[PDB]
Amino acid sequence: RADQLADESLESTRRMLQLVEESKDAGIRTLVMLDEQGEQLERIEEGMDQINKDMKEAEKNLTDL
Amino acid sequence: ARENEMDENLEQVSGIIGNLRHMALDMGNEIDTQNRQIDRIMEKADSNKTRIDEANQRATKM
Amino acid sequence: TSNRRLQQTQAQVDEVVDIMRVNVDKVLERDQKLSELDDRADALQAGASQFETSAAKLKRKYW
Amino acid sequence: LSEIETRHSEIIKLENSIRELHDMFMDMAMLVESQGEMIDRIEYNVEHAVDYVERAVSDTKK
Amino acid sequence: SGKEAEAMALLAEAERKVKNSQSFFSGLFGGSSKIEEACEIYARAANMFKMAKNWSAAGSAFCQAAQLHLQLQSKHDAATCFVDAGNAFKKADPQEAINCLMRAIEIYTDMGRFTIAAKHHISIAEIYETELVDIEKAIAHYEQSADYYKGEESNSSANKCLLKVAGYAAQLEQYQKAIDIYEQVGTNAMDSPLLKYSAKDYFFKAALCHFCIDMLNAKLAVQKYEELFPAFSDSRECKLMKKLLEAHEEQNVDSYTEAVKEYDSISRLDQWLTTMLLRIKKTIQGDEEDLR
Amino acid sequence: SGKEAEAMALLAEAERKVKNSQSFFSGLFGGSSKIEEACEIYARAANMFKMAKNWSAAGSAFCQAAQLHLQLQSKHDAATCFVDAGNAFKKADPQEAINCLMRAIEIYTDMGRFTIAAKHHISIAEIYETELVDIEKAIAHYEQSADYYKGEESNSSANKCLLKVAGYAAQLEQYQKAIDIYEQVGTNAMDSPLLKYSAKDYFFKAALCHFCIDMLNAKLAVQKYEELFPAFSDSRECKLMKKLLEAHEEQNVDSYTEAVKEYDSISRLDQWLTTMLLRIKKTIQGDEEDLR
Amino acid sequence: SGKEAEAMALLAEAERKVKNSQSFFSGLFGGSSKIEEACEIYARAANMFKMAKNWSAAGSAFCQAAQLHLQLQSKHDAATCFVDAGNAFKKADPQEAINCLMRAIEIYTDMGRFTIAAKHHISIAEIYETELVDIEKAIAHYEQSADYYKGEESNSSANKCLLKVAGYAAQLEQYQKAIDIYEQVGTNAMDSPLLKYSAKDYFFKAALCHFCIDMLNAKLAVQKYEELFPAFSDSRECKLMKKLLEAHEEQNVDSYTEAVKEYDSISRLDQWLTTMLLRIKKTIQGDEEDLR
Amino acid sequence: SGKEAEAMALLAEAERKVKNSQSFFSGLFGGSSKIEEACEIYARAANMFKMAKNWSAAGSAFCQAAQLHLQLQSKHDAATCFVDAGNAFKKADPQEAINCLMRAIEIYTDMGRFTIAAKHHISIAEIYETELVDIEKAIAHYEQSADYYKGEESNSSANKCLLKVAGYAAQLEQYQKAIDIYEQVGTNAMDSPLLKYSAKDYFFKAALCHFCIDMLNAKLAVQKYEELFPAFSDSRECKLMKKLLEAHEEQNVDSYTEAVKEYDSISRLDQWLTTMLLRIKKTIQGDEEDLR
Repeated sequence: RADQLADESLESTRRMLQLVEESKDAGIRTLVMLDEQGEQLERIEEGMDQINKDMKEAEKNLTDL
Repeated sequence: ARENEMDENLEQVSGIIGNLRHMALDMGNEIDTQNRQIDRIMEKADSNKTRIDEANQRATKM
Repeated sequence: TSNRRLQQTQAQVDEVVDIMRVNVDKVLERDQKLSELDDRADALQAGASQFETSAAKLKRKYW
Repeated sequence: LSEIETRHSEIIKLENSIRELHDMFMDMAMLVESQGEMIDRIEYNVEHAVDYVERAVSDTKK
Repeated sequence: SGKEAEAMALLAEAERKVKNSQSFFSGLFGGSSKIEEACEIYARAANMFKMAKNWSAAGSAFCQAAQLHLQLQSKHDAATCFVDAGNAFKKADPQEAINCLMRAIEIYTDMGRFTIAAKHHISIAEIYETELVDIEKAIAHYEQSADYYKGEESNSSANKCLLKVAGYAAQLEQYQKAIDIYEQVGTNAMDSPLLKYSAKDYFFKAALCHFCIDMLNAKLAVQKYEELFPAFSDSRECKLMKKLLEAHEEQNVDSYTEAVKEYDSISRLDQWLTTMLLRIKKTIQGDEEDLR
Repeated sequence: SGKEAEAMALLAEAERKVKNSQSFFSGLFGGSSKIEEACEIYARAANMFKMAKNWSAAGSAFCQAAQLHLQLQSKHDAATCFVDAGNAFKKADPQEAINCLMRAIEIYTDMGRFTIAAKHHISIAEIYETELVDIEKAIAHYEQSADYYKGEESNSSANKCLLKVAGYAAQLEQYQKAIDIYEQVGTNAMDSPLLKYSAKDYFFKAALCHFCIDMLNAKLAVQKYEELFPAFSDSRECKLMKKLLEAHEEQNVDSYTEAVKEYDSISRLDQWLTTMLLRIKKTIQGDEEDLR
Repeated sequence: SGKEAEAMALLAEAERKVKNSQSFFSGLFGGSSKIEEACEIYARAANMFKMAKNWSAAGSAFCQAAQLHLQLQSKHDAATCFVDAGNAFKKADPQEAINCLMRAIEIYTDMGRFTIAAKHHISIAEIYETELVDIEKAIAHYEQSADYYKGEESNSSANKCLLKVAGYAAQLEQYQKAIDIYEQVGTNAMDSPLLKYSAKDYFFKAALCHFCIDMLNAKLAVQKYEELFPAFSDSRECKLMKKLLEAHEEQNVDSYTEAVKEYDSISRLDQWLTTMLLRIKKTIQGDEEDLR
Repeated sequence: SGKEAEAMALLAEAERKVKNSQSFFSGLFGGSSKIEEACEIYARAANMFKMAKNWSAAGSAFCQAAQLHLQLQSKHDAATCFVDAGNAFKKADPQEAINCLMRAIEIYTDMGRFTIAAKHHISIAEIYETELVDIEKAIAHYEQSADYYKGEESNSSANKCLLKVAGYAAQLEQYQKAIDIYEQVGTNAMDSPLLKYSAKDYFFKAALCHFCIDMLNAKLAVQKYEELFPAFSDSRECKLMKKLLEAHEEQNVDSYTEAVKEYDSISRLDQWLTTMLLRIKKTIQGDEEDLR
């Protein structure tokens, strides 16, 4: 039982890091993926502006219409 | 060699969690910047719809 | 190396869950913020595609 | 006996803790990519409507 | 709410747009429209009910406003306010919610956007899960919606739809359908760096779907076929749960609850996975009465 | 700042838009407007103060510019610069901040967008928490804002609003209100794969709200009702903290600090949870003086 | 599907736009166009096939509709429906998919947007990886696409493209090319707080690329150069795997599988990293036959 | 690159827009403009260099195109192509990069958007950190940019700017400035549920900034002031590192490296934190030579 507990603890502590080295690569995957969405979110902010300003002048030119 | 590797794993496990919190802490911050960053896009894409919707009838009746 | 240095990690993983107990809330809200921004920024196209089209229809008596 | 039966039955509480932690990242790393395609279908969708107004802004001032 | 039901819905929101000059007139103008004036004054009219939280009378004014652009034959300008009734009637009569959203779909079909349509095919299916509980109707909405996501290349977001059509089909005894979805998800999950550690969750559901009345005897033929590609899904103990469950399937049926006692402790199972094991636990007692 | 207060606010930003030709003229033109010219030259005028960091004089020029579009009766074009005064007066007189944002809301109400309105109902409530400390006024703004999010289907982002209206109502002795919010959050939290492991945090606050003067004796009736649905929230020791606290409620009142000594060490409690236990710790000494 | 192939593709979608009045006429009008009428009726025509899931006949109608705006010389209005054929022919003949997307690129080139172009240079490369398996053609598409991302400042999203052009070049024996990409990624990864703990994954691939036939003897000269900047990448055991592999490179070649037995257990290696070690394992047996 | 430098930059991109009919003509037209024609043909001209990767000749054509709209006095159309030169000259002469971006700022100042301006005040500061290494000039750009973010309510994204202006000021011996930023960040960090566990990382830098030549003797007065609000930042051992460092400051100076030997192992310190301890390690040897 005592020796067995130690043995049990071996396959405990083996899968313990194998659960938590495993938590690390998903932790680093989100950080690559979240920062990659930042420049996805950057293009929309810049785009929305030009998405608004160039578009915006046309509203000023409505008096011609 | 048995209680050694229990330490030698929980030495290197605590060498992960001191990094694993670290990397999860920026993830708790990187989203917060983006939540503000979508929020600038949010009301502006709400305005840009409303401006054009004013301008559609100003190009429909025109 | 013993019970005490385990209870460093035992309290430390308790912080990581908490920290992430905040983090699942922030990553959820932006989900529904974009999924509604889908309908805004695609009605923006059909608002703008209908617009020009009516300004392709407004080019009369140009000569 | 009792010097590790007290200890190892508390180690199982640590692995029961990380199993709660592990399923939360994989749901999160699912959910970011599950959002990572909604952020694509905005991106080129904006790149559509930029040009429809860019085609509009040259024509409207005429 | 908000100064007496927002002026008692603005005193029926400017006398229910009446005195619209018949809402039809061909004497003076032949090339003008007061119908376009009737758009905003009657779309604002629907908006005042949501301040007064009268959702039942809200969407009733959206639909005729949506009929108004359909009367003016502007397509997209009608569609975005059908959904404003469909968003309105969710906290109201849901049968009026689902068909108004259904009327909103066919405008988006021939518009050029299926993403918006697939978003509402799961929105109509949200109503079938919560209020008007009719599961097999929701199956055809999810199965239709996943066809749109696959048509628009979003293979990641297709699965979040396509899991639930396999999820609800499991307790509806449509296994051989649903056993292919979990297979085609998991085969298309192991090949990516994303979803790779999520993939072992699917095959455990997939092998669980091999328990119709059949192939629990050929569970070995299941798991050797599950051995085949993903290297035992790097041999997670979730599949080792099934491995001891194989020899369990013959004798010692009391160890079934013992097998999950060492699994529900380490991972709290949900109400889906509880019932699927419990329906196996009913069928495994047929082996108990055979032993007598 | 930036070349002498940005040219001393551009020398009062082009002589305060005076010589606008009376800003009203009906002799030459009957179908034109110099008011539209007065928009940009006076919206740029407000912008120059933010370069000089004179926020008090900034929003004073936004509001008349916001009045200018209201004078031109263009609705949306006024609303987006009321908020530019409301963003301006936050680092200024906050009573002028809140009502200008309040004037910005009613334009967005009958516009068709409550998302923008609910964003500012919590922005006005941000001012009530920080500078003009009036908590129960902020309660009605959060409670109004959550009604908009539920009206626009965002059940996830409604809660982040709806927690704080239950959060501040707790120390304002409005428990039986707030005890329903934590219940309706947590009942609507256990049903989802998201928020499931967050749900145990809510019911611990919910059971904590059962300590008005009453139902600490019926704490057993609380926790058996909390046993009922979520399987003890898979039996977190945070609820086991309450379980030993039940038998604590009769005798041995010194063990209250001992019960949190083994809990604040494992999880550093915040200033909200500190006071809620401490107000129980006051009431539990009423059981101490009863024992005498 | 959907009422008999959507009315058998709407009975060939209104008689294949025939009776377009020759689709060319200069008698009555010299300043009008029925071609603009032929746009929507023939773009809707392509849309009806996707309801009937006839993707092969779908994009055949997009391309002439894309030719139609090219006939009307409106540039952008043609480009967004070439890609609707390019999205169509992916579940069809892929050689027709890639060149129609290739024809869509040159409109976006002289338009002012390379982001859209770089998105399709990896979309065309997605087809080269899955269906028309031609790896070195996909290399030139990724290498071209990363030039667009670097031209548009997105240094983060350039790498996700630029890894795969280094990834596929590794098994194509183009190491000295690919050994510079992993170096220039990792040198530009250590300098940022984001991607710092990811950077050790790259240099392990980079040192792995020093195994052409050469510089496994100068592996010490590799790793001392890898010592140089990033402080052993804070000395991860993934580099310590290479450190024991250095003295392994001379003798005891059976310990190669032993060295990864203690590494595949702690971290399940993928099929890329498996083959790269296995091709070293072939070359290390040349040291075994030298020992004889 | 791309068919011989993109037709050798399109054979100087259509003869350098010459034969523009003098680019000025008042004979025929008095109310027309060929300058507007000269916009796109010369903005496309700058675009062809980025295909040929000639960034030095690229932005030289953007700036006159940006001068073009300034010649046409059109707001919002010159500014977005100054930055296209500013993005161009980053892989070129950086002194031409920074001032063209600087010329782009003043258009965005009186436009109504400081978010765009604060994004480029850190973009110009990115150049000062990497190529034209002049740190104290970058200090005034970050300090100006954080004033814009605080003016536009983004208190979260202000800090990511405002840390670096405190970060670079630390090694520039501007502590008493930078000691207030880390204090005002951390005081405004403990009050939020976000950034709360990040806040202990700031005060450790803040107490580290109390080592000018002074207040290492009053380090106790530092840390008791750091005791005061955030409850020892729930007593992280990172502050306990400073606690044993207090009694270290008198004697046993060899234990300084011993104190970080038990800290660099548990947490790999960066090159910022290395030098700040090392400059203390120089000053602590002044206590060693006092002991002699």
